[PDB]
Amino acid sequence: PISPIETVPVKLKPGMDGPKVKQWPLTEEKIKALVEICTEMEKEGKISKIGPENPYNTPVFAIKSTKWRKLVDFRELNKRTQDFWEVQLGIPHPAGIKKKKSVTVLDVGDAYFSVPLDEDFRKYTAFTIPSINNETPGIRYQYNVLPQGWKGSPAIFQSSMTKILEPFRKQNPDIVIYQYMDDLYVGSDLEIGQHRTKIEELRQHLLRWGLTTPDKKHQKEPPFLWMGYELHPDKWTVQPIVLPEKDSWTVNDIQKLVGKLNWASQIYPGIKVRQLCKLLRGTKALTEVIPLTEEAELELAENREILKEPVHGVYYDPSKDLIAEIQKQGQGQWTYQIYQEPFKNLKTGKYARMRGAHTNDVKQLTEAVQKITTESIVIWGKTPKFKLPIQKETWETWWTEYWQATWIPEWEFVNTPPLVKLWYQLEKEPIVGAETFYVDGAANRETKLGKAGYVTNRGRQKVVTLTDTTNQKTELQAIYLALQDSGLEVNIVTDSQYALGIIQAQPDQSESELVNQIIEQLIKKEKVYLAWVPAHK
Amino acid sequence: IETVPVKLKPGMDGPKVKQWPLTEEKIKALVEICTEMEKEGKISKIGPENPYNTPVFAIKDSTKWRKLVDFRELNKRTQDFWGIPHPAGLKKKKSVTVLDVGDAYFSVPLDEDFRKYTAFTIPSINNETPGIRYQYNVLPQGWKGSPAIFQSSMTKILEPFRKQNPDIVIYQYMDDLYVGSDLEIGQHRTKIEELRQHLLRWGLTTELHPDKWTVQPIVLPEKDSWTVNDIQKLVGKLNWASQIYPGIKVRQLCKLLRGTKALTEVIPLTEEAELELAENREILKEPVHGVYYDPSKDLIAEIQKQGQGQWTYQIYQEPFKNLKTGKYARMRGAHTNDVKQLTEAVQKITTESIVIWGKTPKFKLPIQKETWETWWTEYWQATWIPEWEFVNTPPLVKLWYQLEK
Ligand SMILES: CCC(=O)NS(=O)(=O)c1ccc(NC(=O)COc2ccc(Cl)cc2C(=O)c2cc(Cl)cc(C#N)c2)c(C)c1
Repeated sequence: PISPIETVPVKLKPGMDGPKVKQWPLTEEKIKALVEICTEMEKEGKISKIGPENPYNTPVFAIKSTKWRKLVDFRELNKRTQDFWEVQLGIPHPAGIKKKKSVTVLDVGDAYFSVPLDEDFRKYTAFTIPSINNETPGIRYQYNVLPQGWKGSPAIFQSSMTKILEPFRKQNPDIVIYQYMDDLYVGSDLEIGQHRTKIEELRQHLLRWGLTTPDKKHQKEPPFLWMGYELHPDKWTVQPIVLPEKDSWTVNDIQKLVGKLNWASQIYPGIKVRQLCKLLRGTKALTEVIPLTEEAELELAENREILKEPVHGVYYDPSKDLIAEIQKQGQGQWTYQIYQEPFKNLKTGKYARMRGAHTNDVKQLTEAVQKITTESIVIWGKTPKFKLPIQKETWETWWTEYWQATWIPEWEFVNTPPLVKLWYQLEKEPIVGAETFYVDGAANRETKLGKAGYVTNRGRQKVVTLTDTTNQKTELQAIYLALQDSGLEVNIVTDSQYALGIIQAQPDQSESELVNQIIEQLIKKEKVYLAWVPAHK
Repeated sequence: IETVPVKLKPGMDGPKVKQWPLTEEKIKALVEICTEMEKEGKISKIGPENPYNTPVFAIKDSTKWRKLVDFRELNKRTQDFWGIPHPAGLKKKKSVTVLDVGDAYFSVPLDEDFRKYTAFTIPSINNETPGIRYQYNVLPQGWKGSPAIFQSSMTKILEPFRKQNPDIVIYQYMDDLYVGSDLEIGQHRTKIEELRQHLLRWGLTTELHPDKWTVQPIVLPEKDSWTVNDIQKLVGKLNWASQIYPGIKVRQLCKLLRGTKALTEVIPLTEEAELELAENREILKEPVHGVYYDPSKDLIAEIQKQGQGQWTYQIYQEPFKNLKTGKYARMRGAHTNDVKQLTEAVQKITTESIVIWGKTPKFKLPIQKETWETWWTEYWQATWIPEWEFVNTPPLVKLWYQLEK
């Protein structure tokens, strides 16, 4: 049952020594039950009774099958053990799996215990079974195999598994074998009887190296319930999500509900959480009870219906095109679907409102395209052909003259409104015939009062005093007044370094209420020229 | 041969850089290349007890693929070996050619104790499978420790061609060889084959003109008539240039901006303004005095996107004290790809720093980290990789440099 597998040389961190924590005394029941277990493990050759020598020790507990089960707390040993190669944390996504005629899932039962431990490291895992009467030595043992709960086990087991499969893979190039934790998902396009024959081959090749396994009956059958999905042979779906139903909701209830709903937004279209989120305002405690408003009730009622919709996915065919289409659902919010053929989605998603100090729709679209691209390369090792809701000229007009390097892989236009456009464009030259506003702003950053105003060539002037304001705000408010009091065409002279920023970027969305006001006003004008000039005399 | 012990710098641990995702085609090429190297004993597979890692990727020329390892982190953590100096002549030559000699390294064993630090990972698609781990048994390409440890062997193999050609100069950096002469193109090129065939004789391989890299002059605009707007824009740039040249004045021009005149109105330049504009032009005819290169300082390279495919840049150590400045233009077939143009500029500029000072500068790139990291490899071709950071170009610096001649 143990394996002929070579052991992996393991070491303790630089400097420190093995653990030496004392054994937490236990009742006579829990002891006798441990003796039972540890005696059987000695039979299997998993642990070895030791003596005096070993200075180290780790606590052993007893928990409850309705019987007793051994538990060893390696927290300490672990923090003294070397670092291993990170076990992968990426989970395959069904949208990137290739459909197979047959699939057999095999889980390596007693994974860990079935692999030998580095002989030079065993002494560090010594533990002691107490005794009813104290003062009596107690049973001493150490591990001959990968301990369950020890820092190195997952990595060492995975590595072993990999080494054992390399030969089989080389002999069966057409067969695909997924490795995930201690689970193998095996698939082929062979005829069912052949497949079943090759599987039994694999099973016996594993048994050969000590890894036991599930045969045909004591197993798992499709659809497979894996990581929240339901995989069928012709497609996949997501396990239905259930939203509780109560007459009394606490703050915690609302936060969990909001979370599940937020997640469900990737898959389902019209999921909304606005009115439900409004419920958290000024909350004083997790257990606090917040009555639901009408809106929140309607919102919730509407979401329950949406979640009862049959959303299904399809698997990947490496012979057809990979295509992604994007939509602007709202300012800063995008939805996308990646597919191979019309209406058969491989996957869908949604990027929440990416707000900030200032950007423009064309920019955000760019970032959505890059996130989807990084995502596509991970899933399918390939970049999709994009279908973007933006005129080729808008793109060419933006990127052409943007101060930042930017790019979109091979794409195509698709007139599926609303389209992404440039909301306004500063003139490249002063406007002949349009009034010229000379604006300035300054204020006591200490008193937070101060003022900003303008004076034009046509004689128009004004000044406003601002209570509780700032420097950049007076500059900006200055520009704001000019835009407000001027006609459909204007020239504006400012010494503000910030406006200079607006010239180089020309944003359309922002955190600042002021900038927003300015943007609204800039979009209104038919022509606007903004000029910057050094400040001092 | 034998292996010379090698250590990291005091208190430094080994690199643990995450491997970025790769396209199916690059993975297949890397699997092919690595299965071959493994067969020849250059690299071996490794166990989970090795936690280190350096990222790897695949670049081109036409048919086959070349493997590129980014040992930038390992290099920093790698001890110092104070390689050869820097021939002040190489930069003064007339024509230099670059040769890839990374193959030379595969013949020398790497100290077994150091091997683990060179671990790398070939990723899989969709997480279907754990990566394929390897480490080097021999001097790897791209690690600063290789050229150094092979120095004694390289001098020994270059001596004959060197004694033969007292004039020509050879300078080594990483995996490349920079050879320069004053000869005639024809004799130059054919004189390279002579060297290559000599290298071929051991195992190594199977146009730059330094006398043109000259700091560029900033020329001010010239106009028949000057509008208020015209004068404001001229005054803004001069105001900035003053940070470089203190003698620039704007009092006279600025006096022409009193009042509240329409931006389009024409203003007559007084005689004073005339002179002031002339003194400033005179000052600008030459690079500012006093700039010299300091070897105890980092070299810095900044780039601004001018538009229409043009890219300006400056190399310096201290602000406003440029060692070199230039303009790189978009070339045939990039008319829709900023990324490809920036990568071409970085390499071209990094190459220049190597020839002149024997080191690579630290770059300030006007692009977003995500955009850069997702595509820079698609167009890289150097055996080396410079250091870099992402910035937000100030509107003025840009405006002033597009004023170049
Ligand atoms: C009644 C007909 C029938 O069900 N036929 S079948 O042999 O059972 C069969 C054949 C293929 C498939 N699946 C596919 O075509 C596409 O899926 C796959 C394609 C190749 C491989 Cl190796 C596994 C799967 C999985 O279904 C799978 C993947 C992962 Cl990461 C975990 C689990 C997990 N856990 C299962 C299924 C679900 C069942």
